[PDB]
Amino acid sequence: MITFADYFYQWYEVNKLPHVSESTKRHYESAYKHIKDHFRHKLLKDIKRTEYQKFLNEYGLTHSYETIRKLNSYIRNAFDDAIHEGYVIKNPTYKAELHASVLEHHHHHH
Repeated sequence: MITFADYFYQWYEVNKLPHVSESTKRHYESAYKHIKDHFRHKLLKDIKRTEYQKFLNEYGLTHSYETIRKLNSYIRNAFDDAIHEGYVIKNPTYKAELHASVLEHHHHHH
């Protein structure tokens, strides 16, 4: 059983790679770096939505909205592909909060 980190890279290289460019690679690979950071020996089918949320919060501190948004769609498709193939069963995308806290806009006025 493959981990979420290694699966993400594998899924990418096998599926999205021939359709994308190196400019796209660095997006996926940077995402993969944050993924492998948190989900090291974490199996693809064991991801809880609570920790997935925590992953996004941290990612939204280091990257812009467009970066975290596309990340979400990659992960969503990663589970969508895996579930299609009958490999994964838990999709933690329920709490896929795209909170780019770099630009978390509220009203800080007094």
